[PDB]
Amino acid sequence: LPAPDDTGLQAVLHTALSQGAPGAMVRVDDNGTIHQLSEGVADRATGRAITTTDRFRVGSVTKSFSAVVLLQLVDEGKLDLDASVNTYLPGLLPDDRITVRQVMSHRSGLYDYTNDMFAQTVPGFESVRNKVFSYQDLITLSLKHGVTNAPGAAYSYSNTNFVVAGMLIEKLTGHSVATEYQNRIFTPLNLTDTFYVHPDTVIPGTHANGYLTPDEAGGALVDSTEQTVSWAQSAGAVISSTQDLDTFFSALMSGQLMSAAQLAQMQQWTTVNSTQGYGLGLRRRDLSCGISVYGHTGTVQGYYTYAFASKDGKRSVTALANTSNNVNVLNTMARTLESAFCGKP
Ligand SMILES: C[C@@H](NC(=O)CCCC[C@H](NC(=O)C[NH3+])C(=O)[O-])C(=O)O
Repeated sequence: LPAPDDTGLQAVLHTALSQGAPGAMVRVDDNGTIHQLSEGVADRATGRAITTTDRFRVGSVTKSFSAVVLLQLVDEGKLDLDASVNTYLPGLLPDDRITVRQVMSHRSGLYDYTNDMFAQTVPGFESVRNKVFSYQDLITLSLKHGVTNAPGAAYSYSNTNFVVAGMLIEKLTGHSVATEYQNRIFTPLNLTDTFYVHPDTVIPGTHANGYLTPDEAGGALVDSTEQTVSWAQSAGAVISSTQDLDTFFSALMSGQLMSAAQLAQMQQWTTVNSTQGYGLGLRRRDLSCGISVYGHTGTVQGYYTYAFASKDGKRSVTALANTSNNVNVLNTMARTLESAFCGKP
């Protein structure tokens, strides 16, 4: 790989601040040599500086943790990716032909209930932030809508898919998703900054606060740090750090978290766009210099995450900006992957 470009990373973070991120940071684990940069504030009201050890909400990076648990259950003979969801969760979906593989790759057609919840950014956040939902509650909210396409037919990202994922984990194991994440992933990899505390609203330890950008241009930011994330759960509620997401995606890609067979299934790409694929709870992004990287993005209120590793896991990068609903910042933070994997122009 090219050398990571720290001057480029510095410029990405500085641009993100200029576009409304209170703080932005990145950590690269380059085959045992660390790069770490941060700019701005973890708490914009107290002025406390952001750092690469601050914990944060990783949003949809949680889908990869859910997918790893499910794929270990496939290795254990407890789950068949081509069986119907309703085989394990009887009566759950209106179509008994929607399969586990289709849910995990967003080809199921299930409508994403979060498009109803967040049609208005700040009112929607205020509506869900202190709610506790069951898994079934969120499925029922999706099922009020029809499906959007035939099973397996079309990629359509939907949080509903990884609500089904959490239901499958709990039904087939008899344990909570927190217990399964802890025993299968967090403890074996010693991810000491990684937690699943739903429905608790506190982020353990020193953390970046999240700042939700309102829909009104120029409007005051909303502190969105403390919320249940119950509207996402196994689709979005993990808390972690840049070092722990680097360790997780490096372990995944280097073959430490499941059989080779199941990692290959995880990397069967469905097209997302001309430079992106989606596997089983896993994203592929194709970078300008002809390198592809593997991992997941996250976007929970107040936090944008990118966590991606090279194909063999030897270089991993995690970047965080503590705002959301700010597409300038989201697009800018993606450039950390270019600087960290493609290096200087
Ligand atoms: C899938 C992933 N997150 C979401 O689905 C966030 C959707 C609302 C984000 C919100 N945007 C809006 O409210 C748009 N009106 C924002 O940018 O914070 C997860 O569950 O981890």
